[PDB]
Amino acid sequence: TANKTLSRKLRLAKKTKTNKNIPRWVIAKDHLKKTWNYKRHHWRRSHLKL
Amino acid sequence: SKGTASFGKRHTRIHGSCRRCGKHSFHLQKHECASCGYPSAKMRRYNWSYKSLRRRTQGTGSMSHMRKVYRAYNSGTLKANARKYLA
Amino acid sequence: MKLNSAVTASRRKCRKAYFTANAETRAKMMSSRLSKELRAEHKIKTMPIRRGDIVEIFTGGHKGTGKVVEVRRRDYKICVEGINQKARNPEAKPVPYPIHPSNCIIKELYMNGSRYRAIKRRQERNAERLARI
RNA sequence: GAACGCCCCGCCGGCGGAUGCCUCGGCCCGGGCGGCGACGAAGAGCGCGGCGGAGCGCGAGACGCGGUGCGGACCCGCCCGCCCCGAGAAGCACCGACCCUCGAACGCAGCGCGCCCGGCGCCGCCGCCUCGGCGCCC
RNA sequence: GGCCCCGGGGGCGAAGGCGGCGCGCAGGCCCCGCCGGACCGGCCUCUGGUGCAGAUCUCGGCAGCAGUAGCGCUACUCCGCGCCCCGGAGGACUGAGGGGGAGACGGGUUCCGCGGCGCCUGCAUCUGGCCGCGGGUGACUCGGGCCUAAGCGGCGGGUGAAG
RNA sequence: CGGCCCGAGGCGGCGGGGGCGACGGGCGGAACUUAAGCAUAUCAGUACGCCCCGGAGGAGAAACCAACCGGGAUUCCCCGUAGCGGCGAGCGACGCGGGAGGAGCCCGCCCCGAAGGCGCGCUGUGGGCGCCGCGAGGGGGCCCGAGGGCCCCGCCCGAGAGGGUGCAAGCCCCGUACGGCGGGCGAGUAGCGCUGCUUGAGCGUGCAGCGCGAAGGGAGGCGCGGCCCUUCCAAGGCUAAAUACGCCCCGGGACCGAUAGCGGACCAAGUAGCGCGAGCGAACGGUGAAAAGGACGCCCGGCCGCUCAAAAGACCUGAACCCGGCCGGCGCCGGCCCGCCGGCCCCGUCUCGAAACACGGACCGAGGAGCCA
Ligand SMILES: [K+]
Ligand SMILES: [K+]
Ligand SMILES: [K+]
Ligand SMILES: [K+]
Ligand SMILES: [K+]
Ligand SMILES: [K+]
Ligand SMILES: [K+]
Ligand SMILES: [K+]
Ligand SMILES: [K+]
Ligand SMILES: [K+]
Ligand SMILES: [K+]
Ligand SMILES: [K+]
Ligand SMILES: [K+]
Ligand SMILES: [K+]
Ligand SMILES: [K+]
Ligand SMILES: [K+]
Ligand SMILES: [K+]
Ligand SMILES: [K+]
Ligand SMILES: [K+]
Ligand SMILES: [K+]
Ligand SMILES: [K+]
Ligand SMILES: [K+]
Ligand SMILES: [K+]
Ligand SMILES: [K+]
Ligand SMILES: [K+]
Ligand SMILES: [K+]
Ligand SMILES: [K+]
Ligand SMILES: [K+]
Ligand SMILES: [K+]
Ligand SMILES: [K+]
Ligand SMILES: [K+]
Ligand SMILES: [K+]
Ligand SMILES: [K+]
Ligand SMILES: [K+]
Ligand SMILES: [Mg+2]
Ligand SMILES: [Mg+2]
Ligand SMILES: [Mg+2]
Ligand SMILES: [Mg+2]
Ligand SMILES: [Mg+2]
Ligand SMILES: [Mg+2]
Ligand SMILES: [Mg+2]
Ligand SMILES: [Mg+2]
Ligand SMILES: [Mg+2]
Ligand SMILES: [Mg+2]
Ligand SMILES: [Mg+2]
Ligand SMILES: [Mg+2]
Ligand SMILES: [Mg+2]
Ligand SMILES: [Mg+2]
Ligand SMILES: [Mg+2]
Ligand SMILES: [Mg+2]
Ligand SMILES: [Mg+2]
Ligand SMILES: [Mg+2]
Ligand SMILES: [Mg+2]
Ligand SMILES: [Mg+2]
Ligand SMILES: [Mg+2]
Ligand SMILES: [Mg+2]
Ligand SMILES: [Mg+2]
Ligand SMILES: [Mg+2]
Ligand SMILES: [Mg+2]
Ligand SMILES: [Mg+2]
Repeated sequence: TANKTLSRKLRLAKKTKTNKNIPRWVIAKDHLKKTWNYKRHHWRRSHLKL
Repeated sequence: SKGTASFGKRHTRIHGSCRRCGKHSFHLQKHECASCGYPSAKMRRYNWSYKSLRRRTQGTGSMSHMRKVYRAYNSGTLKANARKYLA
Repeated sequence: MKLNSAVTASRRKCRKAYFTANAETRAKMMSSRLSKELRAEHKIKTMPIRRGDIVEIFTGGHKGTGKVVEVRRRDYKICVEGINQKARNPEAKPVPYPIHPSNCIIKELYMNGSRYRAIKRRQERNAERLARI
């Protein structure tokens, strides 16, 4: 909606910011083979209830 | 038309975010939480669901204060501090 | 036979303690025997390995001698100078084959203020035991 | 007839993940312990790393700060930094502080507003200040 | 739990796997060759979550069928190295209750620029609401904050074993 | 106008509120089920809902039990039938006896009256286990990618519990055994009548509502009235121990070994994902001793080949079902060396009777049902 409360805006803002890949130097640093962050989401198939 | 067509009439929010437990369970029209019971002063807890009890309880969070008090008692100096005071 | 009942003799717990050890325990667990020449001079049997010592290797497929360039405490291994993986090119860099400290014997020790004192601390306790016995 | 199909006289390839061996995990019994909170708990939200998503941890002093002891060469990548008879990396134990919003949750509301220039919630006990009554009397 | 005559068999190759002889009425057992790469037992006594073809059994893999059944909204063509993308020229459509221009609710970054084709775009792709990297929403006058509607709370107290 | 009585607003110091899958205390309170039906009964004074503490809690120093040549507060352990009941199905205490542990006291009333905790009080105060640290003792020869292997000779042992280390280690390394620090006696009561629940309690085991309401009283496992005997003093209060238990830490096991064992062995499980919500809830362990994680060259991804004991190359081993290439051939039993002759309906099941036009079953793997008290 274009008319949203600041409290809903802030919780939506955090899901946008943390929706990221693992950095590549972290993959070298921590010696990882699983490289996908499975807590990511995509707007077409998500149901963020926030 | 009680099936697929009826589902296209949904553009409402029944529940929102609770200020106490954080879940998508606060009824916006009754002003009550269906998870923790807010604005009641006590927490909603039922013995007919022990799985619901283990999901949110003591220990599933930080325990930030209780952790420090126990380690001071078990191996720190707190049991000495009571003897000076309780005299 | 063990008598102390606060000490586990369970394989699962012992293996978990070799991993997940803190860093001060891991350093002690990476010890090696002193040579006979240093055993007479310092009156001590083993020492914890350290970056700067000279070691004589046996029992392995990479026998030799050299200085300790690195300590891989997570692996419980040490990299010695001159003991490398057989390389591909004639130019390319060396690659250290990592050695377990118990396959080594120390020939000369790195010395500083703390290492002199910890030796002397350890001789006086070993003389308490030699007076009790 | 050939080919397709089928059997295997044998030699090789696929697809799949059984069997065997392995185990920082479970389960059972026993012994300890029995230690939260208006001095703001349990729980929730948001934020914090030089390059930083998750989880652990921490709170605008934020991936930690100080003090006493101990320890004595490292700090998973790229860098920084430390290096010495003390100059002090990893690690450990106790102690002193910091401690954003919501929550028993405390000026009202839940994100917007006040009264007053310290501040400003409810109940109860003991005292104290200021008072009411054609209660009993003077 | 025991024994296995200088203290049972093992990298001079354990368990398992694939073929092939033998022994036993049989359940089954033993040996050899190849594979594999670290553990395994014969006899006596003890113990049990101890033997599968079926239960419209449970979970996992997977065949024939089979290159089979199948892929509303009038429509594209020529040239540009040319893709359903872009350009120019032509031919058509939606037909002002619009396949147009904008808000409310819901969604939550889908918006923009540059790059790109591993996934997706049930055909293709050089396209893209897909993937990587940077960015982006400015109010005395617009709305929210204020007022009250239908309602909903609160109120010395009242009631109920309490909630 | 002051005092006392009964109230109101404010201020200061102090206390309360919420939290827990156990154990503990107080209330409300089922139905499935069994009776081969079903109402009383049973399940069960249980599930679940509400309230309240603690490290334990509750209970407790006889208005007790008994019938003896007697015991003597409470709790816990061992031991065993009176009775209740459509007298059906079912249900069910206790004393004596043996042990663990053991501990006893107060207020009211009465006497003295402010002697007290003194802005109060004469409507009565006061007295009668965990923290430190040392820590012994093996070589030589064959062999392997690598010696913890094989052969032959020794040492330590208050230490041959065990973990690590390139392959089975007392003597390669950490530990293990042997030790130091802190250390004069209770009234709307007891009892009784009527009614509801509860108990083995049976003409009443315990509780309660309402009506009535004592003075010496209560009890003695069958009611009422009378006489004795035996034994206690209700209607007020405190109290250690022996007993019970999750979370969390510590040790142990004839337990499970990745479809098992917790739902959860995997840097991110009550997670990802699903539901308006209450709530539901997975799957996924293993390269090698060392990342040494793939040289040089040739064609335009492939070939050749490099590391390594080995590709083990995205990973241990790698079965079945099913499939592709090369090579050979055209269902079970029996005889013969071999494609002829002879015999042969689809199993499991219920059923007098199944090849049945009776039902289940495409195929393959792993799991899968008489155990325990
Ligand atoms: K907007
Ligand atoms: K969406
Ligand atoms: K419909
Ligand atoms: K609600
Ligand atoms: K078909
Ligand atoms: K593009
Ligand atoms: K009441
Ligand atoms: K009941
Ligand atoms: K019932
Ligand atoms: K019935
Ligand atoms: K019944
Ligand atoms: K009955
Ligand atoms: K009944
Ligand atoms: K009956
Ligand atoms: K006793
Ligand atoms: K070694
Ligand atoms: K009375
Ligand atoms: K009465
Ligand atoms: K009864
Ligand atoms: K009776
Ligand atoms: K009455
Ligand atoms: K009698
Ligand atoms: K009786
Ligand atoms: K009687
Ligand atoms: K599971
Ligand atoms: K049947
Ligand atoms: K039948
Ligand atoms: K029949
Ligand atoms: K049949
Ligand atoms: K038939
Ligand atoms: K047939
Ligand atoms: K039949
Ligand atoms: K039929
Ligand atoms: K059939
Ligand atoms: Mg309907
Ligand atoms: Mg509504
Ligand atoms: Mg993070
Ligand atoms: Mg507040
Ligand atoms: Mg078993
Ligand atoms: Mg079985
Ligand atoms: Mg089967
Ligand atoms: Mg037209
Ligand atoms: Mg775009
Ligand atoms: Mg396509
Ligand atoms: Mg205006
Ligand atoms: Mg006050
Ligand atoms: Mg039942
Ligand atoms: Mg019945
Ligand atoms: Mg029946
Ligand atoms: Mg019935
Ligand atoms: Mg009963
Ligand atoms: Mg008590
Ligand atoms: Mg009854
Ligand atoms: Mg009491
Ligand atoms: Mg499992
Ligand atoms: Mg393999
Ligand atoms: Mg029948
Ligand atoms: Mg049938
Ligand atoms: Mg069928
Ligand atoms: Mg099976």
